[PDB]
Amino acid sequence: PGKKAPNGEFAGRKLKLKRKKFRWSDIRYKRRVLRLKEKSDPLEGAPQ
Amino acid sequence: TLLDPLANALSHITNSERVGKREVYIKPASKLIGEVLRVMQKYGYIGEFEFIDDGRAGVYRVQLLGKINKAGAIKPRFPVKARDYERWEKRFLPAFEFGILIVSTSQGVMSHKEAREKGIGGRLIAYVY
Amino acid sequence: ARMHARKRGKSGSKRPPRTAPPIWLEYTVEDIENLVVKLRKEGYSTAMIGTILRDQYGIPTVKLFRDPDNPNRKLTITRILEKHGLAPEIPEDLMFLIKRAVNLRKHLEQHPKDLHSMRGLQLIESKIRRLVKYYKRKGKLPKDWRYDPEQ
Amino acid sequence: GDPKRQRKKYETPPHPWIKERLDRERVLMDKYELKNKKELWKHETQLKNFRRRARRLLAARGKQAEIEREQLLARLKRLGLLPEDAVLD
Amino acid sequence: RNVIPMPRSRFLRVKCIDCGNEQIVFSHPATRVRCNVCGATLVEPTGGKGIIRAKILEVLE
Amino acid sequence: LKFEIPVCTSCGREITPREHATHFVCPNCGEAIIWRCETCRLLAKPYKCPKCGWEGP
Amino acid sequence: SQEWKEYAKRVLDEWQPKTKLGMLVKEGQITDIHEIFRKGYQIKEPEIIDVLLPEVNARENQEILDIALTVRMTDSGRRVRFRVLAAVGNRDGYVGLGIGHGREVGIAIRKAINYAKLNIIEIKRGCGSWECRCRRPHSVPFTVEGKEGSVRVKLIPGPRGLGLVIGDVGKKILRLAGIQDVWSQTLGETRTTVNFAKAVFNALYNTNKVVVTPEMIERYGIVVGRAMP
Amino acid sequence: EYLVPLDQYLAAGVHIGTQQKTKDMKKFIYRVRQDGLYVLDVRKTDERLKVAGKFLARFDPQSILAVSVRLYGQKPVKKFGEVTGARAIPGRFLPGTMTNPAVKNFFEPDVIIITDPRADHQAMKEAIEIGIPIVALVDTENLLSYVDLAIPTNNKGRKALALIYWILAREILYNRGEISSREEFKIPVEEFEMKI
RNA sequence: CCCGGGUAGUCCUGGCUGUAAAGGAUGCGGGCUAGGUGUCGGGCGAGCUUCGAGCUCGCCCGGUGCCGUAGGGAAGCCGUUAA
RNA sequence: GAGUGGUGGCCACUAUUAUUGGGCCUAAAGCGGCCGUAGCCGGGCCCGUAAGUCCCUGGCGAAAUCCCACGGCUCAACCGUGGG
Ligand SMILES: [Mg+2]
Ligand SMILES: [Mg+2]
Ligand SMILES: [Mg+2]
Ligand SMILES: [Mg+2]
Ligand SMILES: [Mg+2]
Ligand SMILES: [Mg+2]
Ligand SMILES: [Mg+2]
Ligand SMILES: [Mg+2]
Ligand SMILES: [Mg+2]
Ligand SMILES: [Mg+2]
Ligand SMILES: [Mg+2]
Ligand SMILES: [Mg+2]
Ligand SMILES: [Mg+2]
Ligand SMILES: [Mg+2]
Ligand SMILES: [Mg+2]
Ligand SMILES: [Mg+2]
Ligand SMILES: [Mg+2]
Ligand SMILES: [Mg+2]
Ligand SMILES: [Mg+2]
Ligand SMILES: [Zn+2]
Ligand SMILES: [Zn+2]
Ligand SMILES: [Zn+2]
Ligand SMILES: [Zn+2]
Repeated sequence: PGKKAPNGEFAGRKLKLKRKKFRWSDIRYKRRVLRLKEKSDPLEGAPQ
Repeated sequence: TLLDPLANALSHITNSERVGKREVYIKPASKLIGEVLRVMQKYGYIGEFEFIDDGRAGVYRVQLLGKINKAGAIKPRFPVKARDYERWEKRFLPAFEFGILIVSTSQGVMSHKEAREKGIGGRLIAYVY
Repeated sequence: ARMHARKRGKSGSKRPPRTAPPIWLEYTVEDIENLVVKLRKEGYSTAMIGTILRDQYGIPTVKLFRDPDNPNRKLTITRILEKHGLAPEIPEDLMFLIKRAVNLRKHLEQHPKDLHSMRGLQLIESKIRRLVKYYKRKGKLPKDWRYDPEQ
Repeated sequence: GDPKRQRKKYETPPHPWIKERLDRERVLMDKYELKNKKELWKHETQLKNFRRRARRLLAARGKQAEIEREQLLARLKRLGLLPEDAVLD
Repeated sequence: RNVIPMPRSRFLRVKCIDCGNEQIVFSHPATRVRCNVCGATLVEPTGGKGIIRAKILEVLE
Repeated sequence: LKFEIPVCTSCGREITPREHATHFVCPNCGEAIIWRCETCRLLAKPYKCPKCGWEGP
Repeated sequence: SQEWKEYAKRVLDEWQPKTKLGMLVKEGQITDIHEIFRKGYQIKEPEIIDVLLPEVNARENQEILDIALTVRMTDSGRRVRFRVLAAVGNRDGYVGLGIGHGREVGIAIRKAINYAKLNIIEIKRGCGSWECRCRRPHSVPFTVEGKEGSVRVKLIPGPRGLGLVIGDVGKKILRLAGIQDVWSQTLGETRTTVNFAKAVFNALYNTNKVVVTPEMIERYGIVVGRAMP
Repeated sequence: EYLVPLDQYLAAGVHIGTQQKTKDMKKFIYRVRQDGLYVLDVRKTDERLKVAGKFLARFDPQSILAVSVRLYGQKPVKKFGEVTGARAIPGRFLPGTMTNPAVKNFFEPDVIIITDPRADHQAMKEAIEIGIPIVALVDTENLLSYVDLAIPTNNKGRKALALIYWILAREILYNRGEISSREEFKIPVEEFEMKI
């Protein structure tokens, strides 16, 4: 594996896309954004 | 392919000074490399240097003194305003006046201390300490 | 490295740095241009003409004389031929690659199962397309010119 | 967004049960006869604020910075914490 | 040092055995070098340095 | 007053507290003191006396 | 300080040196702690440091960093062994770190304290922080790095009165060397106490490896060894 | 001119190297013969011998140590120690002789002489750790790593080693003043070498 | 599993399928950072020779192996064919 | 300490989302291999331009909220006059 990419000055779009793409591999992020706990909680988000 | 002559020169210098070489040859020369060498010599980081002509781009011959902890190029070349030098110093240097950042301005290539004195900004291109 | 094979051969010419033509060279510019025109009319390629001039007449490259008409530039073989109207219509390396490709296309008609020689054809045509793109950009070829193998 | 909410004026320890810190604070509490820890913590916060202002102004330059520098020195030596010839250091 | 490249080939001033003509030729030819007057062979090409069949007079700088 | 830290004869860098350096009088003249740091000794770097000019290991 | 003078006098008379450096120190040809560094000597007798730096024996100048017990397996059961990690210093400019082993805890502690004296080093102190430019030796004079095992340590100069912003092992080691304020950053597994301690020790040793000019000594207030007011 | 006639140097075989070479020994190599064997320069050997004679004469006589693991070098170092008063260890070097104070023959010298850096690797390794100057005899095959004064010679032959140590002992004696002239030194070269 | 038999298949011609521990378990281009020693292709120099497109030694470029200094690494190990 | 505990949420811890600043031989991870379109990254010198970039100066980005000094409620929390 070579140097981390992209590093160019005018390559912001691809860099933002890369970070957005690999954030979905994070299980904490995916469950909050898709609201997976809310869909199956018998308490419906209540504390009691 | 070759993409950046200035990065090659600085990585070559920092590789050579770690094994105690006394001189180096910078193979693709350019005016920008000459300016960086002049600024480095003014502050005592290198000895004398000279230009040698082949039919190609030319070569630089440099004398080392064992006074460089580290030297490198900055990519990309970030713009910097005349009152923002402190954070780049904290990013690249080890103490509050230890070493120099080398800045390209519309009045020439100079160290960041001279540029801060004149009150102008520019582009960061290298660091040496 | 090599464009497709990624090998790293280094062999080539090692030209000394000189500005003025050597003292022992006695030809003037008129003689050299006469010689170049004569050799071209014998039918040699541009790369071959310089080889003959170096080998037999003792003339290291003609890129040692200033262009008599335009002082801004030095003299080259293609420029000398342009001054007389004998310069090639298509750039030579493109022509050589096209010639190599045509001969290989008739080999592959009688040998359809020669799959290793076919990859060579594909690489040759990739080189041709790179070259035609470069020449279109610089204006050495018309905008309509196209490489079609059936031509 | 949200309207303003009034915030506490003191800071609590990052770990509640550290032996050395407990010993030091007990010594201070007994000597000066304070009612509870938060009282002590209140004063600690004051000190830190002063320090945080001095660290910021040593590294600043311009016209407003000098005004704030002399204001800090004047406020400190009006309270009786510094001699009348003290410097920012 | 060897920072500047220097060629290992030389230009030679030779004398034809038959015609007596004097010429300047290259030491590493890629073609057959022949006399400019009579047409006899002077240097034969090889993989590297060429085989000289004429009398060598001088090695040019 | 303070004390001065010795400096390598070949490279000019200071000697660290626990490195395998060495020092000795000049073999040829015996009037100057040669210091060699660990890196110079490992790499067989030459040295040169400041008084007589005799050089090298 | 007065007690340690007569302690050093007492040790000096009843000591029979076995090495060359010991012979030099016994004869009085070497009189200060700084004269045994930077010339390639070997240090094999613990009495040298006792005579030259008597205050490393004070209870407040020694620290037991950790105690572990490790097992070797045999057909007749498990054989237990103790490992002790310890450090000493003079709280001014000198510090040492050592490991000792033994069949019981007391033997291991004694050997660990003994080896820490043989591994003594001297460091450089100063002030190099952007928001404190006071020229007094209360911190490191510039950013330094060290490593051991998987642990990487970076030490950063801090303002006066800040404290030691580092884990506890680093706190003790830096306190014994005479440093009051620092920031830090780490990578790796810091719960492995031996590697953490060694990494901090290496970072301190590397202050001698940075090239400096005479202007910088004046600017950062750099002091080598004893502060000496 | 020379410490001995060059005929003597060549007759002892001082100039005979081996099949291999190293980059750092090339300042001493003279030429290479047609069968792949390298030859040493004889004038460099003489000059370095004179310098080494001047250098060792300033040390206290009983603080010099000379070692030789090789069998052909054991007799010359023993005779050299007998003449000059230095300690000599021929044969196996016991590990810890210079690093373990509990060993019976513990001894810390001021300068060491190595007959062959490759064969005497234990002694060199221990000498690096106590920070003393190292003087060694080097062949075309050796490295100059951690050598402070090098004397280029054949360090494998019998007569060669005998002659080298004979000359060095005479130089030490003359420089430190125990004989008033080089000629007064009446001890034959044959007394220095191993017989049969 | 071992022994005696045995269909598809393995082979050729024209097509489809697109899979392997398809592993150097190591994506590709460029600059730089000690040495030592084998072997394959080309070139240069010197010495032999039964005159061979032959043999031995040395140097330059490009492939292909081993041991190893600085450095790297959790270690095994890698180390100008870099990890 | 007039408070002190339990449950659920967000930030920190976390360099477990990494521009600053992570990894991919053996631990998760280099497409079975290669050719090439957009995109990103691109050798040396001379002349021009002034789009990016840097400096100076006009018109704007409400009030409240944030930081500092001084003044009014016993001090403070709060509120006023000024500077940011
Ligand atoms: Mg709303
Ligand atoms: Mg058993
Ligand atoms: Mg390690
Ligand atoms: Mg069967
Ligand atoms: Mg396979
Ligand atoms: Mg060959
Ligand atoms: Mg190779
Ligand atoms: Mg290896
Ligand atoms: Mg957590
Ligand atoms: Mg990770
Ligand atoms: Mg693959
Ligand atoms: Mg794979
Ligand atoms: Mg491609
Ligand atoms: Mg460019
Ligand atoms: Mg503009
Ligand atoms: Mg507003
Ligand atoms: Mg009032
Ligand atoms: Mg008030
Ligand atoms: Mg208000
Ligand atoms: Zn003729
Ligand atoms: Zn050195
Ligand atoms: Zn001298
Ligand atoms: Zn300070």
